[PDB]
Amino acid sequence: EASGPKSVDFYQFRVCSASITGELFRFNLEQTCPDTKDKYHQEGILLVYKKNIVPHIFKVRRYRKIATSVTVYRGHRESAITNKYELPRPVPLYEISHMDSTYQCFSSMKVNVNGVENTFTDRDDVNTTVFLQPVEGLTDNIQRYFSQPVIYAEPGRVEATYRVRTTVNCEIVDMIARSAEPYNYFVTSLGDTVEVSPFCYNESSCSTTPSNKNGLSVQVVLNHTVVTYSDRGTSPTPQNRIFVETGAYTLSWASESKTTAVCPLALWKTFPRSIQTTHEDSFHFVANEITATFTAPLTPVANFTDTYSCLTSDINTTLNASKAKLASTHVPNGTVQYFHTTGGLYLVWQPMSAINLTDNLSYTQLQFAYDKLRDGINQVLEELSRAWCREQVRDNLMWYELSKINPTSVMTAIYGRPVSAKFVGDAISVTECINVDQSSVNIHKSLRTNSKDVCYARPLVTFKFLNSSNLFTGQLGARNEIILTNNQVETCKDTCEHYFITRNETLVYKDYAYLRTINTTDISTLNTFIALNLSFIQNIDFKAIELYSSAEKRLASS
Amino acid sequence: EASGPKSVDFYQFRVCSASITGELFRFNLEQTCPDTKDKYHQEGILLVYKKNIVPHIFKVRRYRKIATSVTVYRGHRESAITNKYELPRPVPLYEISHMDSTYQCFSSMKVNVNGVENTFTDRDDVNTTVFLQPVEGLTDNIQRYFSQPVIYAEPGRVEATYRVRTTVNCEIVDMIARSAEPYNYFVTSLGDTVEVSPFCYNESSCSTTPSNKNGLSVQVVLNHTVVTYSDRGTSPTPQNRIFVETGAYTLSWASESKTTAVCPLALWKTFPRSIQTTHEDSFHFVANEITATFTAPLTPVANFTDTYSCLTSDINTTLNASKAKLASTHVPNGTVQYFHTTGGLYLVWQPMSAINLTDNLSYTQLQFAYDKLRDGINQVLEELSRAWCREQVRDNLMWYELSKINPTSVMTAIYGRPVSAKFVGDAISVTECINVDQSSVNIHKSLRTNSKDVCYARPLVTFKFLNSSNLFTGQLGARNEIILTNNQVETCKDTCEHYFITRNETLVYKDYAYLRTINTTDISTLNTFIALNLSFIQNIDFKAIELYSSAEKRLASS
Amino acid sequence: EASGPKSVDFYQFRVCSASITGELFRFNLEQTCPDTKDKYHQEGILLVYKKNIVPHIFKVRRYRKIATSVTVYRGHRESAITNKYELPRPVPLYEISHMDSTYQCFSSMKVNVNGVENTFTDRDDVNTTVFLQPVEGLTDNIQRYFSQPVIYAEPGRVEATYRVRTTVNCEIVDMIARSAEPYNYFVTSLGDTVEVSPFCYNESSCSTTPSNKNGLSVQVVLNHTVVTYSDRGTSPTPQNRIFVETGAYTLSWASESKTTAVCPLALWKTFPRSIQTTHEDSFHFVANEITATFTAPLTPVANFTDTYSCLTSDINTTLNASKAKLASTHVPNGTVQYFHTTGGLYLVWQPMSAINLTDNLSYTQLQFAYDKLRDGINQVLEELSRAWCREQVRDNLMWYELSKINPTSVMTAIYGRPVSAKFVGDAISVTECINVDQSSVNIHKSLRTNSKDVCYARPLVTFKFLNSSNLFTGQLGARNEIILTNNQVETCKDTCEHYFITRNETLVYKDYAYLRTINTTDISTLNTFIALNLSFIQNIDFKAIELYSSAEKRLASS
Repeated sequence: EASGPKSVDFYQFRVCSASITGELFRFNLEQTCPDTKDKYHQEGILLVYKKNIVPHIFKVRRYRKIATSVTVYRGHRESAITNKYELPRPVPLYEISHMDSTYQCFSSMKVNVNGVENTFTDRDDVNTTVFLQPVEGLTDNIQRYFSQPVIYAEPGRVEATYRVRTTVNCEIVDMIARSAEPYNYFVTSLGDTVEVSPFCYNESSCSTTPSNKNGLSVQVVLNHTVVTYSDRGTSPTPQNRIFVETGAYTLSWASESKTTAVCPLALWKTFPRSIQTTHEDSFHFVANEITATFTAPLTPVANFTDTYSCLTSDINTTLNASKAKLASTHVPNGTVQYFHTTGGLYLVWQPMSAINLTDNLSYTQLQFAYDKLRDGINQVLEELSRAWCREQVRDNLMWYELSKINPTSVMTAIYGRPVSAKFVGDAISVTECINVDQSSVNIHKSLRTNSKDVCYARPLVTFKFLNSSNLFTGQLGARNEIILTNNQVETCKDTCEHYFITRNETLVYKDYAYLRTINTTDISTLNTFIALNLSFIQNIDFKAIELYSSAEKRLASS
Repeated sequence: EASGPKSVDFYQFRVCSASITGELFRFNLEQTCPDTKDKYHQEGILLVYKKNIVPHIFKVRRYRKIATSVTVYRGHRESAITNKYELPRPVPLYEISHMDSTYQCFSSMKVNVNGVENTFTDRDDVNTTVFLQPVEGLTDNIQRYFSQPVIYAEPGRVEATYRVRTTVNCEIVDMIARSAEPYNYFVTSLGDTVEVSPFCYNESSCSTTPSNKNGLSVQVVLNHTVVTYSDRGTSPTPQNRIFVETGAYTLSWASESKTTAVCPLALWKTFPRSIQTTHEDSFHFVANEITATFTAPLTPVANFTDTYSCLTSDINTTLNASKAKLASTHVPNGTVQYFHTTGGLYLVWQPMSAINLTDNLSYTQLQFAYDKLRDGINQVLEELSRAWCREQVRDNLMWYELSKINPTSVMTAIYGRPVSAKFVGDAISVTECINVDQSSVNIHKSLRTNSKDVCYARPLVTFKFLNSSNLFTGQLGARNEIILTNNQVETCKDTCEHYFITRNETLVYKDYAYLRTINTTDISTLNTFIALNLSFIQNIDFKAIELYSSAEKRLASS
Repeated sequence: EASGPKSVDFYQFRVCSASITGELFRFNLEQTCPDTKDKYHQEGILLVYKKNIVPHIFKVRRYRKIATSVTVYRGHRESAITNKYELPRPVPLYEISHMDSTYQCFSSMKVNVNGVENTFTDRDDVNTTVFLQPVEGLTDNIQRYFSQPVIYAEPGRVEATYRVRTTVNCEIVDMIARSAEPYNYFVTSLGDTVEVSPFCYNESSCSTTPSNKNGLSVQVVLNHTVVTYSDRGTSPTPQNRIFVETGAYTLSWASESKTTAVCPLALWKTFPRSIQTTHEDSFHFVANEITATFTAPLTPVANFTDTYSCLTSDINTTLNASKAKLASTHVPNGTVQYFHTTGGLYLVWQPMSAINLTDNLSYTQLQFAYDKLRDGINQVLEELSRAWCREQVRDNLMWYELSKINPTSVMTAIYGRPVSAKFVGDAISVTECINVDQSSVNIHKSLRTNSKDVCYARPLVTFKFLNSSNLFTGQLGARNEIILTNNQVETCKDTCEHYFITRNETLVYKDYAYLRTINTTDISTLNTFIALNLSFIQNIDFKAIELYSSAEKRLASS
């Protein structure tokens, strides 16, 4: 019979009506797609905790001994001729400053010098007692106490060279001291600076009963029992205290432990409603009250949050208050957890389940905006996909309905390669197609057959079965296809017009016979397209903007 | 007849050809959707106003009296043996400093002491007049004036103990003072600090003719008429002035009101082109020159912008200049308005209508980017929806065209539930379908009927009308459907092959009679689907980045 | 014949079956769309370079002469009665400080005074030599050297007025000095401030052999050969040095050029993998390790990066190391380039080609996020467009397949205006349509014709050919269309029902004749629509958030 290569494109004349049954195909009349289930999200109370920066504040008492002399008797009687060194000295502990601590009196006429011990006073006893008194000042936190505040005698009489009048003074000053986070040194309000740790001699090292230091003393007293009330003596508890003897003054302050006094964690904000969304390797806590999102590693890095013993007595109260407020429509679902974000902030998470009726913080806002946009885009894509699936199902149903007329057209539409088909029972049977000798083609110039009013609907063709020596007569179909049975006939009509398509050339029949071959493109080609004039997203550039120039910053000064 | 439950799925054999007319349906041949109208947006000139931080600057004049003594005559003749207290004193107002104000001379030999009034001088008159003079220095803003600048006599002769030579000095210093925003205290360039308000005795309280203060004087003089020109005397206006007598010096400066001198609002930028878009409860002003967007509440919070009386004379000029520049293609459309953003910046809005031919600022940039992305996405969605509507209209038209062959298939395609329909006149009439007894089914194993070449196209079936005792003969259709009229016949063909679908089982007829029952899935099922391999949007994490570490910040120091 | 206006809508009765051939149209059986080619992107090593802010650090040596006296013999024998001026003086260059530089001895008894040269000492020779020695202190960077450290003699014997004991001291202090970026002035660690440039007398101006300045000296010495080792004398190289003689002390430091010592560019980070994407007028370098993107102008603004001569010896090493590490799978492709971003950072770009197997930084993160979102959206749009093109091609094929039954319906579906078409061979010919006289219309109330069981399928109509005086008989079709040939007949059926449509009115035929005219809307209209319930993107507002309030900032203090 006829054999050869199988057709793969609509460019070579081919004929195929073989009765050999091929593959069997059926239309999938049942098709559907489901709807995704909503992914529920956990919620609960979220608390943040920024790093504290407020310095530690405590009160400190200072003692200082002042000795001054005036020598103004130049000529007959001069005034303010010259002044002495006025060197101040630390208060000695000969009486352990017990009288000063009593805030009642003190021993004047201090004796101390680098060369030899010499007593300086107003010509009185070496260990005379002078009653202290408070002096008012232009300060609400410096209750200075003065003894012998008036200037020296300064006789100003007729003296040859100068006078020798001099007095001594005892000074008790109350001030406030502040220390940084490391708590290794602190500076008082007056201005003095000392390089010792405020926390010592109480659950801390670098302090002992003997007095010894590099330029200091660092002496600790057990149950000092400071009266601490010069205006009205009282009976306070003998609290512990320490002393530091500098080169010119002595400072005293109560001893306290580093723990249970100051720890670096302060509450910033509380969000009664928050959403936690898991991810590949991190969490996401949403706080829409300030439009920010905090990310933390999946593992609860704060596995030992019991070291921060301070907050164990306040985070409980805040959580209790928040859950009491939210108890109307929410209940706890699990144990509390502590996380640690990359920015240095600590998060406290307490998941809650609904009850059935029956300055570097810009990246958080950026993350929030990105998450919102991504969620919106994903939801839109999901809806579009569902609509497309429904449309595809309907389209397939139409296709099946259309296939009931001629399966060959539908099969050639679905598969790019031309094929052939027939409705075996209720099942399409697909067979391949076979070409013929392209050179051996002959088309009659007249479609008018014998008799009358029975003219052929399509021109008759003759060809050879490829690699064979034989001739057959067929009728030209469509897309360069040959049909063995020539049953296409029609009644003759006056001024009949006909056109045919054959690859890049066309045939024209103004009458029952014509060969006005013209180009295929000469006839207009209609289009059925719904253009999608989509507009892409332009890409822009961002520029840094500074509110205040460097000139204004310099002009700010201090 | 036959009655029972109505079919709801393609799983039970059913037959329905009832002549009772049901509901009437017609194809909506006319369908269309409109295009949304563009929402025009207001535009106009927008000006921002940041909070001023530049400190107030004004000139201040200082007067001070200096008395010093030198006693160097130790042994035979010593030098620099000792110095006096050199205590400086404020300039007294015995002459009301009129001579000093004249910048011509001053009264030397000042007499003042805490004990008793003693006059110190170079052994001259108590009220002797000494002419002032200017002294050059290494400063471009300190025109210090000195009288008696040379050191004391210091005889250095043969004296037993020391000398008594001493002189006095009058000092006039011109300096510059700066004050913070509250204007409650200020510090001069020299270094002195005073806790009085720079604005006083002129539209301000805390100032009166009597001199009285807590450690100060705060004296006001009416029409002081300061010459203010030591190099060349002039005749200036008698401007008002005030004085403050400290413990060692006196400061003077001209009095000015708090208003009309310094107010905290400075212009930052001007945008001749901006867009205002309304929202649910806020406005949105777009400034694309710096890629930022400012949001303000809907209500014009700056309802009393007349309090800032300073800007009423400059915002008018800037607006006039901008509108003069833009008058080529724009004209004003409404009255000016003032807003107040959440960040603390003040906005000035002046809408303009086109003329017909015939450091915390990152959130603004974030808002700008979010708005741009949202607008682009919304526009894309609108275009997609319009294209989808056009496609749906065309699809409905194609469905109506297809319905002209057999309405039953189209109706069963549109409605999931199988139905029976027909073309009454030019309107489809749909009727419900009725099942039969599933158990009472019988299919003949041979489709070859009597005579020859008239074999049945489909096998004949027999069943009972559900809840009834009767038998009927029908022909099997498709999707388990029965047809009463058995007119499906065809010419007998040798080696005829047939297949049929019945729920999960199939029938095979290799000849005019066969019962090779096989599974339905044995035959391949072709697919007609255009997969939408959409790619979702991945979610990433942002990390904080610091340009300079804390070590570099510490190394910066001052 | 019949002529008049051409129909443009389905609202007027029209008839058109003209034999005149119109335009020729053919179905474009071949249609396809291509897939976009991936745009490859360059990659290579990217290095950033922030502006350096670390101040310059160098060592400085200071010399100072101190003279002090004590006069304490008041009464019989007093102590610390008074002190002298203790005026310090700069070390003179009588010996050019050669002995001090030798760190072995120095000439005591300095003679200097404003009045007349007087020698002060401990009653010794004017040019006596005293050996220097080092004194320990509480500092790890101040190796102070002291000569005559003990206090003056202070006889304290029985003297009438006072003593005259006095001593002099030579001080050599080693300190560290730091200077800002402009390098015009610097301040030492001790506290002294000098307004001279650290870089002078070596590839710099403002320095010369003669000593002259405004209050200073600025003297340069060639090959000073400072021993610089008091603990153990050595033999160092005679390096150059300079001196500055202040009013009380002299400072010395080694001279160095501004270049080759300190230049303001420090490496911040290195990214072995980066992507460069071109744009309209700028580049885009992606560094996903910190999620940031840097933008630079298209032109290599750093066209003269050879001025920064420091980095030419280190950027080469870093690039060599990075390319050695990446040589496993990458090789260089071009020459190095230098860019300059808008934020003030400098970028170094070195493109690399893969080898074939055979604190203001938020805007960068914002740009990165925007670019990622834009790329994702664009990719999604491209995929959607490709899927839509495939669907459109399939739809057009289905339309062509459907057109084989009746071209009139397909043509009227594609073109809104009704037309008339008829297949012409392979192609088709579509003509226009002509209306008739709307008033001249008559529809028979009975569709039952002569004989029996041959009743008309559609009612017969009679009308006039618009602007003409004639009558014709036709059959009503669909959408107000008239057909000349009345061949629509059917067998008579009992209880026949027929509804027909006509603009806004309908006809009902309960029997072979009826005129129950009712409204068209009375019959239900079925719909075939797949709703696209797209959800738009909500627009939100961002609010500025401050981590630490101003109160905490004030409490931080210093």
